[PDB]
Amino acid sequence: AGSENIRVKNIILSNKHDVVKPAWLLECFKTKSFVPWQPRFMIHMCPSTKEHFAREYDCYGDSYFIDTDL
Amino acid sequence: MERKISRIHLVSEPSITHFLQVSWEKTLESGFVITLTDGHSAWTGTVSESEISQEADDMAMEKGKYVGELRKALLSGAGPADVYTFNFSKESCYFFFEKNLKDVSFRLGSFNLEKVENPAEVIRELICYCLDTIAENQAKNEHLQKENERLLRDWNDVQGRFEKCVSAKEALETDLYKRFILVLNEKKTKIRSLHNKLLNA
Amino acid sequence: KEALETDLYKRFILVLNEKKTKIRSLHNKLLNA
Repeated sequence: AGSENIRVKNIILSNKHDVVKPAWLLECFKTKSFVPWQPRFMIHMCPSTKEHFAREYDCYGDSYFIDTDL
Repeated sequence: MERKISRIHLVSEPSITHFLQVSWEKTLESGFVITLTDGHSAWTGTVSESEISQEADDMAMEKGKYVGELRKALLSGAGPADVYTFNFSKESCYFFFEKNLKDVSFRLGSFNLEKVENPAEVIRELICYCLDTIAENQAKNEHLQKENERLLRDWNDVQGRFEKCVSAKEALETDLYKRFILVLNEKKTKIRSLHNKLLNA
Repeated sequence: KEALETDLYKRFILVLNEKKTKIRSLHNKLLNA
């Protein structure tokens, strides 16, 4: 879901599915491979994804171990 | 005591131009003293509130309009609206001014002046007043020009300062962001080093 | 300029504080194991 429509608000308030920006999809079709999920594209995190990323990335999109650019 | 001078071309002697000086204390409505000069002889007269009221009543029109027309005619403030003609009998001191239009003449105002024994005093007074006004106007003009030059210099300086500010605005952010990147990279290096050391156990 | 500076510095201090908490928490486990 790209636009935050009423359906997107309802699904994100559900707290059972993770929303991913369309941009990631575009990247997936440019490298001809599967791009690992990163906070830059996610709009929401499921409880499992939240737990996984708690020790891997900040509450924001900042990086933990890999360096960051402009 | 506010006075104003004006030039008039009498119908009797159009070639020679005369000077009329009208002075009033608070406003032209309360009354005014008129002095007519030509360089050889001078005449003096006064108009009080009663005379102006009589003129307005005889003319049968609003007092404000009469005052405005009289001020315009005497002070030479008229533009192309109309042409005012002034007559003055030197042997009777019966001055009067009217306005001409479409071959129609209406007696606007009339006064009975009085000759002065010595015109030298009044001529000297008028010339001294004119010279003092000229000097004061020159002084004010010079001071205002100096102030304007100062203001222009200040405007140039502030414009240059604004240009410097806008130029440095983006450089500030660029330096801030690159410094942020450096510090974050150092902290991430430290974090990964500690993580490796901890997992070594 | 002042508004931009304060906003950027608030974001900076927030991020740095989060990183400081992370480093402190990670170091705390060294003594335990």
